[PDB]
Amino acid sequence: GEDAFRKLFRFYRQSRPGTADLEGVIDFSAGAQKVIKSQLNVSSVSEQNAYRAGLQPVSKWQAYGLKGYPGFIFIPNPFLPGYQWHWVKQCLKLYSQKPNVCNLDKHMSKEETQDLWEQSKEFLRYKERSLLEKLRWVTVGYHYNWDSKKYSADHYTPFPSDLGFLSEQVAAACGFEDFRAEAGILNYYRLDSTLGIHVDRSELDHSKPLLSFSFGQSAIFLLGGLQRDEAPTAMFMHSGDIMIMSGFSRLLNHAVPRVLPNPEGEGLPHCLEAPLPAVLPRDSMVEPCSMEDWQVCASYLKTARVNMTVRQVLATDQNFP
Ligand SMILES: O=C(O)CCC(=O)C(=O)O
Ligand SMILES: [Mn+2]
Repeated sequence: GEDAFRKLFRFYRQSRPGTADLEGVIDFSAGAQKVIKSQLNVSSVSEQNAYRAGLQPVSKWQAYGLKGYPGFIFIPNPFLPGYQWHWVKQCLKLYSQKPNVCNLDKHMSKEETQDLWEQSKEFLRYKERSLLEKLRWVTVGYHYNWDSKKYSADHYTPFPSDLGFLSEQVAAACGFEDFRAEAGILNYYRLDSTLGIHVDRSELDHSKPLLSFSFGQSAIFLLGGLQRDEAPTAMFMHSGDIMIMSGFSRLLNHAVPRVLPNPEGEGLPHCLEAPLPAVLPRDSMVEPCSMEDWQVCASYLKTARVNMTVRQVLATDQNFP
């Protein structure tokens, strides 16, 4: 298409890394015109409960916004060293299992899909195709119907309570105290994958914010207007980065035109080199990651991005209509 968004989506899909092509992409980790401050409520989440999600204390968090996009909040990586591996491990291993609908279910059964993890262990032994490599989305909580474009009181699997915990802290720190993680879409990217221009319009309550977690390889994110004519702003999303779309930003058109290969070759971003600590807190929502688990996760994220996206579908007591 020739309308501003599709033009730019096209440009960044076909962008060449390590050239002048990415000059206009904002990097929140490292421009100065558009990027602005954003206060987080620091006393909201305790130093102990941030510890339980694998997060730094909220006091340590950098948090930015954008000129022209009120309500858009961008953390950088808050996560403690190593703790990104638990969340990446859940998204591949636990969350994709059934119950809890993945994209492989349209043309396979519970027979074929049930040993996605064990198969990908077997790909470790075969040094020098797979189910994990075909996985593109998983839903949790209220399952989004891609065809109907609706949620339903019928189609739901209890939200993962550890992910619901991480969600609540991130929500509260951004000034969203009574946030209920009711619905989850997870997205899995190869280096050639893209997510098309869309608006996350089919939750019923548009007060409540949209949480967008990111892990592994970097991606470009286009955030645009209320209609697709308007040209978007490009920004990088790095491993561990978090994105709230709240207020005016909630119902904005956005996309991911590109996932990017590591600049220094193949291999992981530097932040993911640190492993999970052996000593984990007594009361934690994070669970020890085995040696084999880390190895599958590690080899996958060398050429993949995983995104988690946590939403509230119904107002605090808007029983399903
Ligand atoms: O992968 C991303 O960061 C985009 C996720 C998203 O917009 C969605 O799934 O609604
Ligand atoms: Mn979206």
